[PDB]
Formats: sequence, structure tokens, C-alpha cells
Amino acid sequence: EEITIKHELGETKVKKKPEKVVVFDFGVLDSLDKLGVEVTGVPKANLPSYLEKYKDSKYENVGGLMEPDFEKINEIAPDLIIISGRQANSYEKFAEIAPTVYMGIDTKNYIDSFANNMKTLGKIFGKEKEVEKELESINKQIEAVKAKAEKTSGKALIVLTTGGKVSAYGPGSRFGIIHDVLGIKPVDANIEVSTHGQSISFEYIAEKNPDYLFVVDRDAVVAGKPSAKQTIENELVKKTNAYKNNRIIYLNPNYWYLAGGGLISVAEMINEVEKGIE
Ligand SMILES: O=C(NCCCC[C@H](NC(=O)c1cccc(O)c1O)C(=O)O)c1cccc(O)c1O
Ligand SMILES: [Fe+3]
Ligand code: NI
Ligand code: NI
Ligand code: NI
Ligand code: NI
Ligand code: NI
Repeated sequence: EEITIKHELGETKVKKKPEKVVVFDFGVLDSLDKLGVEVTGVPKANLPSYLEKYKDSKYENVGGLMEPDFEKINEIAPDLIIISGRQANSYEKFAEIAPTVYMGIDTKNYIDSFANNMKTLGKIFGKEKEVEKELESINKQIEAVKAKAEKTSGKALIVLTTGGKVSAYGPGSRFGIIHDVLGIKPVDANIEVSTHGQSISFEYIAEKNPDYLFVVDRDAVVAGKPSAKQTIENELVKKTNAYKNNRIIYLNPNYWYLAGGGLISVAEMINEVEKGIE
């Protein structure tokens, strides 16, 4: 029951309800988890906390997000590989082995992107009704949080910590959902969209004086060693209202950084934003 998927990187012909599925996007992984779809292989080295069960010996280990074990993947001979942004460079290597579908998020159209990705999984796996109900559920979350947000304002800055350094994200970025979808006003509308964020001094933060400081601890999930609290909470940042009002919201990097774009991760992300602004 073959179908053809158009995607950012080409057109892939895929068997419906494939037996062996290898997944390199944790958003997809958590989506397939949510829909009760069994996967064969995952990159166990970078599995998020909330997806720890895919460490089990019943799943094949296909390496790291940034370090696919191509030989192992070959030995599995999957019916479908699903990849996203971190593997885009390696699309052709995956595609040589087995039908590969790229599922990225368009940060200019986050929800549309996400919904199309989830509906593609709906088609592939015969989970259209299930996908639809989850999308409608998320829509009701977006709805309620927008309404909270649109009550009294103050502006937010989104930051990421790694190796003592701090970088920023605004609208239309990797974390743009906060501004773009959930109606939280940006402290700076014009932050340059890059993968690991626009580098910034602590003087920029104090200067912008956000009411909310959203923080993503990258080192927690990349190096296994949290450092965000220790980086962020310095002289210049304690000037901030976000500090003085205890509105430094540490976003769970297991969801936000390693994952995202999945039925579980997007609902958790929205819930964390809601808590943060309550
Ligand atoms: O293309 C990507 N990364 C290329 C540069 C990797 C640099 C390298 N990064 C990591 O070790 C890393 C490990 C696991 C997950 C990650 O997102 C990482 O960036 C470093 O810290 O020197 C990428 C794409 C989408 C989202 C990301 O977080 C990416 O890192
Ligand atoms: Fe990264
Ligand atoms: Ni190996
Ligand atoms: Ni081998
Ligand atoms: Ni509907
Ligand atoms: Ni640049
Ligand atoms: Ni106070």
C-alpha cells in the first residue's frame, strides 16, 4: 500500500504501515509513542528523559542524533527512516539505505509545519483520527494560553545557556512559538534567527529588562551537566524584573532542545510556557 511523501528534501515512496521504522527526530519519536506505533531503532545516546523507555533492549541503537551508525542502520534494513534538521546534511546517506522522510519545522509557520508532519504520520501509519484528536487538543491549549497571555502584558526574552555563554531567540526562531503562537510579546522583535541563537552579553539582558526570562539549559542535555541556573543568575541579570518577580522560567531542554515538533513535546512546551507566565 505504497504512498509518495513530498518533503523539504525530495519525494519518497513509502510502504504504508512499515514494519521497521528508524527515527532520528525525538518529536517524531514521542508522536509515534503517543499514537501507539512501534519503532525499531532510535539514537539511544541522546534520548530525552521522557523517552527513556526507548533505551530498552527491544529497540535497536542507531547511534547519536549527530552520529548515525550507518552500518547498523543497514543491518536493520528499515522500511522507513525519519530524520529532521540535525541530519539534513546526511539525507542522501540515509536515502541510499532505505526510504527516508525529512520532517522539519518551518519556524515561520510553526503550527502549520507541525500539523503537516503529524498528518504525514497519520497517513503512513493509519492514525489519521488519532492524529486529528491530538492536534485539536493542542489547539485548545494554544487557545487558553493565548487568552492568559493577552491579559496584562510585559515582554519576554528567550535565552539558551551553553559553556557559560548565553544566546538569544525571538519571533520566527527555533523557540519562536512563545511569541509567534502563544501571544507572549517579545522584548526584542528583531533577534537574528540562528540554530544555536544570537550571542549576547548579560548587559543586553539587563538592558532589555524583560519581564519574563525563558531559559533553555543546553549543557544539561548535550553534556549531561546542567549549568543554566549558575550561568544566568549573576549581577547583571538580578537587576531584571524577571528576576525580581521570580519569572526566570527554566524550560525543560529534554522537550525544548532535544525534541519539539511532536504531539507530546508541543503540549509539554505549551504547558511550561503557561506555568511560567502564571
Ligand atoms: O545542524 C545542527 N548542528 C550542527 C552543529 C553541531 C555542533 C555541536 N553540537 C552538539 O554536540 C550537539 C549534540 C547533540 C544535540 C545537539 O543539538 C547538538 O548541537 C557542538 O556543540 O559543537 C543542528 C541542527 C538543528 C538543531 C540543532 O540543535 C543542531 O545542533
Ligand atoms: Fe544543537
Ligand atoms: Ni555499530
Ligand atoms: Ni555491524
Ligand atoms: Ni479537527
Ligand atoms: Ni548570523
Ligand atoms: Ni516582588
